[PDB]
Amino acid sequence: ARVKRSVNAKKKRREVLDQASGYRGQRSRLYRKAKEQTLHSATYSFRDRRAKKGDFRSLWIQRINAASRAQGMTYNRFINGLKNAGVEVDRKMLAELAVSDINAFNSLVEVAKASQPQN
Amino acid sequence: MSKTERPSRRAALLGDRPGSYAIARHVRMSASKCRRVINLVRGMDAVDAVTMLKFQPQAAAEPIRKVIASAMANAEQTEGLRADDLYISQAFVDEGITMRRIRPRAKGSASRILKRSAHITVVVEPKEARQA
Amino acid sequence: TTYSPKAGEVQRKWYVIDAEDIVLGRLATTAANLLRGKHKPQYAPHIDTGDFVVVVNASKIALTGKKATDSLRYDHSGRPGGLRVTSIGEMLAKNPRRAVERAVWGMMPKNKLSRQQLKKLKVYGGPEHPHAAQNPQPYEITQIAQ
Amino acid sequence: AVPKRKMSRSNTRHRRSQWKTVATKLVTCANPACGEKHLPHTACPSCGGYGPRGDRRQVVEA
Amino acid sequence: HATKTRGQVSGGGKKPWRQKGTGRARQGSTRAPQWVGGGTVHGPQPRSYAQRTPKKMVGAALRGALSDMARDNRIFVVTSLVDGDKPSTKQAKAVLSGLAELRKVLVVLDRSDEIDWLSVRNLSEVHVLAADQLNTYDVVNARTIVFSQAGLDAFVGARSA
RNA sequence: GUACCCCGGGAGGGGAGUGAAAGAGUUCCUGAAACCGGUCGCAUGCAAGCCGUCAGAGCCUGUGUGGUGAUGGCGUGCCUUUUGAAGAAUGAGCCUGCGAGUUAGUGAUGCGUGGCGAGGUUAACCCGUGGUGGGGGAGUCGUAGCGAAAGCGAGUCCGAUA
RNA sequence: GGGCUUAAGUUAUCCGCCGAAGCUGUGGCAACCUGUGUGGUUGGGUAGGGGAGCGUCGUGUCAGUGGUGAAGCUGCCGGGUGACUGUGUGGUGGAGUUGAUGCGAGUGAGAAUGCAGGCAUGAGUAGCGUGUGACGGGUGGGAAUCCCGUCCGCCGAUUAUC
Ligand SMILES: [Mg+2]
Ligand SMILES: [Mg+2]
Ligand SMILES: [Mg+2]
Ligand SMILES: [Mg+2]
Ligand SMILES: [Mg+2]
Ligand SMILES: [Mg+2]
Ligand SMILES: [Mg+2]
Ligand SMILES: [Mg+2]
Ligand SMILES: [Mg+2]
Ligand SMILES: [Mg+2]
Ligand SMILES: [Mg+2]
Ligand SMILES: [Mg+2]
Ligand SMILES: [Mg+2]
Ligand SMILES: [Mg+2]
Ligand SMILES: [Mg+2]
Ligand SMILES: [Mg+2]
Ligand SMILES: [Mg+2]
Ligand SMILES: [Mg+2]
Ligand SMILES: [Mg+2]
Ligand SMILES: [Mg+2]
Ligand SMILES: [Mg+2]
Ligand SMILES: [Mg+2]
Ligand SMILES: [Mg+2]
Ligand SMILES: [Mg+2]
Ligand SMILES: [Mg+2]
Ligand SMILES: [Mg+2]
Ligand SMILES: [Mg+2]
Ligand SMILES: [Mg+2]
Ligand SMILES: [Mg+2]
Ligand SMILES: [Mg+2]
Ligand SMILES: [Mg+2]
Ligand SMILES: [Mg+2]
Ligand SMILES: [Mg+2]
Ligand SMILES: [Zn+2]
Repeated sequence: ARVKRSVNAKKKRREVLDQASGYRGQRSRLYRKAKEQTLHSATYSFRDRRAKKGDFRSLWIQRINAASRAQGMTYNRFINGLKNAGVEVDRKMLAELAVSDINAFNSLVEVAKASQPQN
Repeated sequence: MSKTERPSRRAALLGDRPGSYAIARHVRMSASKCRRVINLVRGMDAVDAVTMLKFQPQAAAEPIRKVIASAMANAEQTEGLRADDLYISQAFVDEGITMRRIRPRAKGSASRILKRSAHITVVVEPKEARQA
Repeated sequence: TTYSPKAGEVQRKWYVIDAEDIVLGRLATTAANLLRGKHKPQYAPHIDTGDFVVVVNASKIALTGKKATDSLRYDHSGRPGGLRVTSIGEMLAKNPRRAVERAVWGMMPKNKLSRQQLKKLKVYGGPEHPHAAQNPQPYEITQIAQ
Repeated sequence: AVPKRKMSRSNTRHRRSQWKTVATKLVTCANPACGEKHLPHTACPSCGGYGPRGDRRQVVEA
Repeated sequence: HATKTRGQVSGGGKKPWRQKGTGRARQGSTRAPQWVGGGTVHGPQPRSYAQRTPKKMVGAALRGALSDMARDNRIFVVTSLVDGDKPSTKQAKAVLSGLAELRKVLVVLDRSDEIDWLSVRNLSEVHVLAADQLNTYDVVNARTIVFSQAGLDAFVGARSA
């Protein structure tokens, strides 16, 4: 029962070389280099899937800060005022408002202002 | 399989467009040295190409010229086109069989010598197809 | 999907800051913020959404302490013994544009886009600028309370 | 010395593409009865002649 | 099934080259298993696969195999399958107590049922056995068992209570 | 096993013929990868890059999915061996093929599972020239241990029938 | 790092915010324990232990299947938690092979300065092995390098002859 390796062996090679189908140089042509690069790509993508939450939250916070500073309020005071007012709209929707519906955002800024400690 | 139009060189080089082609296979010259002349000859009018290759100093100018002439002759026989209204639409060089040889070096060593070959393909079409 | 600006979607404005008696650091922070569009809700780090900043009276920039002589700016040509040093006071008197541009560049991300956005900072040591065709509007450096 | 690493395809092609020639230019024979291409400042291969249309001379009996 | 180890391959006695100084990997023979044409490491060598199954297990398995199709009513007993000389046609007609498919004909001895054996020999859907050679594989393989009267007598007399 | 015609000194090719198929044309079944190129789409000549990953405009295509991808963030190869290696420690130019825990014991010792069970099981060998089936209990393990042993025995040994 | 004393420095105090794969929210998967209708706890991992599987080849049986096109190769569109995969859909190919359940392995490679073959990199790069050739004509598809001739040069205790 002598078995030849090729039929079983080429499957993972085809898979890896398909996953490396935009890489530059040896990384898209040779199975060993493509395998190393796919190891790195998997590590990178797992890490960036977790870092995406923080990245998008940072972008939302920056946009909310910019839109609330045009109304004379800092981001920290705006967030504290929305917390005190009870309006639980998250930073994703707050940034969506700050871009698309700036009048609704300014009304929310007024709501946050009226709900500050003022002390 | 049981499908029509088995693949052919004409269908891949011309594909129902008027024109013709020629291939010189196993030319005992390296593919790079043939390409140095083929890059000059590609896209040119065929008669201008053969007259220029008559004067090109390179050794690969004599093979390629012949190929072009053969292509022109083919177009003058299967299509009725004249030589003066043909242009070299496509031109490329592929590698042929490379013979292995040994050159004896110093201190009992032998270095490897590769005798390379080339296949030269030239496809000619009427000049009216240059912009179409 | 979070909003992303499209190429030339966000309009870029022209501003003129009067740097008379304005601290170099305050002016540089404000200019870097304006150049990168950090004051806009449509901000994007990868798309240039910033404005054009003109700074006049760049020779009258205020420096505290002994900075006009003791605060040094260095350059090196790369060949040995090729270091030159000047003071920020002499830079402001001689090449105010270079001084303001160095201060601003130190305050931006080290990028290709930042090198493109620094080209929007026009600096003049005198009170006048040649950009009246672009109608720069006055900008006042101000702080928001609390 | 000896190459430390295999040259990349980009760099190899960058250098190799500059190994190229130029096309020979060629000029029409001034002889009306020849009209064949030859090299500039060179006698015509087809008629062996040289000179302007007015004053031709034979350089090669070929 | 046999293979050659590195010691059984032709040649390979001498060291291919020096241990040090050549710039090549260390090799001790040309027939080392990583060489093309070298020895095989753990390839097959001749062996026997017969197992020392206890007798009680073999007998019980044959019993259960027979009972499975005694309860399925696929066991038939006949006096014979043929009269006189040896026809395959006649006992082919006779074995149509069921469909001629995966049948097993249990006859007695090599001589007491010479005619029946030679008749059923060529049916290719009939496996013919002597009663003393009843085994589990041929019974589990069969869809019907047709005993001859004397074949059943021999089997029952050989093994029983 | 390619008559004949065309370009060519030939090689080679183009028509044509044979053949079911010639891109089955003698380098002849199938014809992978490395590697070498022609064509088309996008990007690319102010830029610092383990070459990816996430965010993302634009263009092409739209076979409304796919190609490319300016630009922003994050990001120091693989293996071995080390307290510790991206390491300027080892090995590897690349691809294809091959290349390392196997087999034999009526071996030792466990476990799972099946048969039989105070019993279990055969070895050589014999019969089946029809095999994987049947016989063969010689031996062997369990059935009582303790003691150097004679021996005694649910006891035995050191001991004084302690 | 820019820049900072007009603190963006030290210090005391107060009010907010940012910030991890931590915790919470929501949607899947898995191990163990537990009452056995709540659920609870748990699931980073080298050496290493245990458990369960993917793929390759041969093979008993059953059901098949294949020139109305098997294997193998190569695309596209899909699927699973993984090894992987479709009984989707083409192309090439031209004679085998699929599923269920068992049985046996020469059963999986990225590395051993591993073995064989093929092909890159260096690179159209180094070298082309002491030197003297020039011209006229011929041959030829093609001539610095072949033939003939004339000049000239070279060896001549040897570049001769045996
Ligand atoms: Mg988080
Ligand atoms: Mg020698
Ligand atoms: Mg370079
Ligand atoms: Mg030996
Ligand atoms: Mg030895
Ligand atoms: Mg052998
Ligand atoms: Mg014929
Ligand atoms: Mg084919
Ligand atoms: Mg072939
Ligand atoms: Mg550019
Ligand atoms: Mg840097
Ligand atoms: Mg360790
Ligand atoms: Mg150490
Ligand atoms: Mg290293
Ligand atoms: Mg290194
Ligand atoms: Mg070592
Ligand atoms: Mg090395
Ligand atoms: Mg957690
Ligand atoms: Mg774990
Ligand atoms: Mg482990
Ligand atoms: Mg059929
Ligand atoms: Mg097979
Ligand atoms: Mg199976
Ligand atoms: Mg193996
Ligand atoms: Mg391999
Ligand atoms: Mg290797
Ligand atoms: Mg090369
Ligand atoms: Mg050169
Ligand atoms: Mg060089
Ligand atoms: Mg050189
Ligand atoms: Mg040289
Ligand atoms: Mg002579
Ligand atoms: Mg002399
Ligand atoms: Zn002329």
